[PDB]
Amino acid sequence: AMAQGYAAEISARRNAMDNASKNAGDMINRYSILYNRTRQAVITNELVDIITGA
Amino acid sequence: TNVISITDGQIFLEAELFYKGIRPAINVGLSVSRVGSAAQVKALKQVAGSLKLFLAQYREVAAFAQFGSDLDASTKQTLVRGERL
Amino acid sequence: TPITGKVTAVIGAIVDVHFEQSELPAILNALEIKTPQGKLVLEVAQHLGENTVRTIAMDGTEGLVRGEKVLDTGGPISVPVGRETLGRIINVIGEPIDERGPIKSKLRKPIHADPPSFAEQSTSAEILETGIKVVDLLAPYARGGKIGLFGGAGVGKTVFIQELINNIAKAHGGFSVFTGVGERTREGNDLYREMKETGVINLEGESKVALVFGQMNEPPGARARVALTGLTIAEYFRDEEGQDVLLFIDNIFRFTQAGSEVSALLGRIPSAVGYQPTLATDMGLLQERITTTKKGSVTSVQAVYVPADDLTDPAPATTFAHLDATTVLSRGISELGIYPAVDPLDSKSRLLDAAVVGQEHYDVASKVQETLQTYKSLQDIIAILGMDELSEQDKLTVERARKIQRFLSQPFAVAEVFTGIPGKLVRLKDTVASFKAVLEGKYDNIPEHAFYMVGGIEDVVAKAEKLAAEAN
Amino acid sequence: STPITGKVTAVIGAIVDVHFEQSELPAILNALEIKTPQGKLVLEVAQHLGENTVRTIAMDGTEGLVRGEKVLDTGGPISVPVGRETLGRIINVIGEPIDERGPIKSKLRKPIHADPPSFAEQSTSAEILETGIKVVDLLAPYARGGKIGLFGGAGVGKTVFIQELINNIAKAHGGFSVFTGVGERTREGNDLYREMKETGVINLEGESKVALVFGQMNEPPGARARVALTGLTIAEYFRDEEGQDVLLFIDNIFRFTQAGSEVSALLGRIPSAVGYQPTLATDMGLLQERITTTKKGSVTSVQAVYVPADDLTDPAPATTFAHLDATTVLSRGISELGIYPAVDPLDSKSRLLDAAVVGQEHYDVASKVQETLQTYKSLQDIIAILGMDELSEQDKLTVERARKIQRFLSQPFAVAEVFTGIPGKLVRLKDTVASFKAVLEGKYDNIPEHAFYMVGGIEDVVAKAEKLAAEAN
Amino acid sequence: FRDEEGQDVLLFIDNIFRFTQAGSEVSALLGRIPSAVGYQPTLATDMGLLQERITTTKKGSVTSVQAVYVPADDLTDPAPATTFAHLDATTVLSRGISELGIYPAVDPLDSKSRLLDA
Amino acid sequence: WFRDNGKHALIVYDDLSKQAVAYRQLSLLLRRPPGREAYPGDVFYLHSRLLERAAKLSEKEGSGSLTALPVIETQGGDVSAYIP
Repeated sequence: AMAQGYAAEISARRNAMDNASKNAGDMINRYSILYNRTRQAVITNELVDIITGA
Repeated sequence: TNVISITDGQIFLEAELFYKGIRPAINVGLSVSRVGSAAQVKALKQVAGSLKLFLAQYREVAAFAQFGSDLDASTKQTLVRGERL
Repeated sequence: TPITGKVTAVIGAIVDVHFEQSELPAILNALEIKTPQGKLVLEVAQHLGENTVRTIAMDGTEGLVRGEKVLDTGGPISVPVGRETLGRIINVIGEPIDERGPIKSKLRKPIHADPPSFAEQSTSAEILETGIKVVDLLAPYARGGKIGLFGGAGVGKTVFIQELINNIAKAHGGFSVFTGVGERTREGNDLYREMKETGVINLEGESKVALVFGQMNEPPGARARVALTGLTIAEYFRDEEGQDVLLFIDNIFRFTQAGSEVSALLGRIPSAVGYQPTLATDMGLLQERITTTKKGSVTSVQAVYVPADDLTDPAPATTFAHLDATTVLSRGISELGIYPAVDPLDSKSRLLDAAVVGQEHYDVASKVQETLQTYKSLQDIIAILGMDELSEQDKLTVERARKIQRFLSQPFAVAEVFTGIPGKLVRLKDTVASFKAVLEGKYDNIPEHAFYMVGGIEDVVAKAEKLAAEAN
Repeated sequence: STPITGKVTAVIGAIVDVHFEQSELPAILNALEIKTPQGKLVLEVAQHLGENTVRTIAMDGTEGLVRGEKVLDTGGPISVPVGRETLGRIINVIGEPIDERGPIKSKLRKPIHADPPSFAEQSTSAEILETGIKVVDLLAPYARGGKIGLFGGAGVGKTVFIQELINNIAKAHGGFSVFTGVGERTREGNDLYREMKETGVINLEGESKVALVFGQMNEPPGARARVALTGLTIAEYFRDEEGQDVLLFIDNIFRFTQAGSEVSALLGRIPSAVGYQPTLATDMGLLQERITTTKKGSVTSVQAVYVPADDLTDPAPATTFAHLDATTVLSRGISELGIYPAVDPLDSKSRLLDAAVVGQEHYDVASKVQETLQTYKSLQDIIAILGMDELSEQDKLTVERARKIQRFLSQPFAVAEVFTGIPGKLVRLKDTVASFKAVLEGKYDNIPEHAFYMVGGIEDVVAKAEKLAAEAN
Repeated sequence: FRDEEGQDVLLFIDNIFRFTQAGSEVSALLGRIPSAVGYQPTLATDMGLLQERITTTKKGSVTSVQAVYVPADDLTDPAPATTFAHLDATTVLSRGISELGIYPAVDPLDSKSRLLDA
Repeated sequence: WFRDNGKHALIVYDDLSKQAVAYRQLSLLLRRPPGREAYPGDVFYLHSRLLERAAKLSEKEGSGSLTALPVIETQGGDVSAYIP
């Protein structure tokens, strides 16, 4: 029973952190999308402001 | 950006630190000073030479303790040392 | 002799009068153009040369025939001043919007006037008790100061200002006033109603409140200068009357917005975030003018509607400096459901120090902020992994912090429209003690849902008992 | 013969609108002249705006200038002297030395802007330079004919590495070095002056070789921009005449780009070929293509691309990073940690690095050295998790070979004397290469933790433990 | 040709995105300033010139068709949204279905509409 | 000149995106009104004309062949970009 439980908790270290790894992947993809969009939009707004000044 | 390119450095007092209770709020990792301890009374220097490295280590264990789990002896000792410092 | 000018061009709300004579109207002075529907006064804004000065409209710009004879008052818009102002909700020109007729003012000071003297500035640390929990502990309200509640679009600014008004005014101990810029029309109506009902302005008796309303409907120039008119009325009521006067400005960001709309049509090259080229300077001239000198006490509530709900906007950023006790309320906290919506980790009052409200109070606020900051810092790992995956110390701190955040809201006397509960005003010392206890676990086993929308920890325990009766 | 002069009519911003007379319209980029009560006012013409009025953004302070003061053209572009006479001097952007070191008369004071090498004058080669630092001696060769970039924010002090590289190279250079202080902090300017003079590189009275020219960062932007132009002109002259492999270091090409953008905005032009900069393309390409390799010889460049704290977004920074061939990454975080070289042998790169271009062994060791450090980086996470136990015998050997080698990656600098206090180290390529291999080979695997760190060569790692072991016995 | 023979002509269009983008290009060429994102002062009237005048008369009809290849199948382009709103039912022309047994492969699976009243 | 001779060939408009940026600068300096992404809308016109240059000719004119090898710069996968 102890061997099975240690194996099962090691699974919980590969089947609960695995869910946490999935959550981190999803959050990281979302945040990467937001930051890549924010950088691009900032550069675009900068160009627009510079031309609108000119 | 221009000031940080012209100034001597920074004490980039991030709002999280001041919110984290550390008043004053020099975010040591985000701090910088080009001059450094060479422009310092060495009496400070003898202890700062270890203070800086201890804060650096605490920066290395901040994530590990953020996980909120156990580790080896070096890691736990580093976390206690950094929090105490 | 009379001074008459001919309207040379009217573009948007920025009109031009080519006063073709010797003594042109002075800058920042009032030019009056007799439209058949009233006195469309104008602010002579820039002497564009060639005997042409560009003016900002103080009313409608439609139908001004190019070449209308514009008569010049010569000096600034003379806002009527005096105790008679009380109970009358003046307009941006100082014209009495109250359908009570002209108000017999003994005098009328200029709307534009010199700011407080650099050597006449009575530094004070007195904390004015408003009762709201975030106002109670996290950021004290300076008595006779300038408390700015820079916050999102209606996400609590109007309600917080209204509740603070209904609270402070009764014991104002002086002659308060209300000044609005870009006020929602219904919200302005409601503010007038509450002031009438609370007895703050007695229709046929003594009134401690005189109003100047600058609702968003008006032309941009009127929106910008209405708050200046309010500030002139306020400074007059502060020096001449020499008694504490509570002047509250609603959505002072609307003043900057008026500056932004006017400036582009006024021929100033576009600035940051398209904001007016003179954001900070003008905002100071209309903010630094408001202060509690030794002449009298000034209670200033200058709400700023941070555009785009991101306080990084240049106008709100310039606003943040000139205000003393900042109580930020942002949509992030509101979305959690807390009505008071104050961002406790952000809203701070420099009026709060160790020796200001008590060493215990300072420590209580420090611990509370540390806990909430810990919760925010650990929120990422909490969402990614879960509450179990972290430390039991961390879990305990997170639970206490969640309870504390759920304790941040409170029932406000006029907000009973939304939450439905009769309002609760938490005593400052009682609130500090309650928070110290709650962090110290004197009620850590009380229910979380019994911590929201109640009074002090006493009402918290009563709510926990009620939840024990009902929820079971 | 006839001295062409005009009437400087309008001063706006930092730009002086130099009108001119009939046929007196100076050309763009030509050297104007403006004599002022404070001395010489340096203005470079801009877009010749018609109406016989050529715009100009000055290289000196806009203050005091009085409208209508006559300005007579110098007949050509802005100029600084060229030749070995420049050695040991701090040439200003205007060209008037700011050190009060007296005019070192040279053969010519060539115009700053000129033609680049043709494709028949642009050659290419695979050569490695002895940079004296084992970091650049092993993990990334420096090119004798190719650009060698760098990175690292404030506090990483890459300029220190620059001075050290200059000194070590000059110590075995048949040709004279060169520098270009693009807008450095003035105090850093004086400290660089002192360290360069006393190191023997800048022989105040002798025959120095590292002519440091500084843009001084405290002027209107035009001088800062054109300073790198001046330095490139100087190095071009030195390569053209002496024909020896003439080094080239640029202080802060990121500051150079900030100056270029400041010039464009200062000029009437609309900066939009980057999204905030229209001239970035032309000026940056011209400065980079000034560093050219010819059949006569090569003028190897070394530009420092300061990292605006992980500015991956900026198009100009990416153009600079993909405008070179080899580089070294000196981070202040997790790279200066217990390292006097403060470099990161992992993130570094060297395109010239081939077993047939860098030495057969040097690639064999580096492959292991890169892998072991990457494995050390790979073992960086694991060791702190459960402890230093999980490693296998080969792995723990790597953890005990690399964590000492990564510590051994450090080296005190021959120019960093003033701060650290450890006398400097300057081993060679035949030294450092076989040095790291022996560290990998385990022939000195018994050395202590700090034994090979902050040390010299492999033979120099023996004494460090031996003399330190005297305190224990 | 429809009105000169009373002939009910169905029309097929290359790409509404193509025409709108070309109109944006021309409108930029005219002298208008750039708008918030990628537009200009007269974005809508371009496609509004033709498509608002193709309707059904007594002499027949004018029920045109706009050819759209869903670019990355993402509805973050306003013109594609209004075009997919223009259509009544959707024919899911999946490539596999073409080999599944139907040469036309016009799936009536995505034939959703509330216009089917008594 | 190669293709109409009937032969085959392969053009490589290497990094056409930078050529588009050069056109954007040329338009801005030449004061052509700015548009979306601040490049003159004529960028698409020039690019189309430069791109539809090559194809495989029919037997009517001798059947010349030509292959294009243009490249672009995905600014973070700049899908919503104009030039890309």
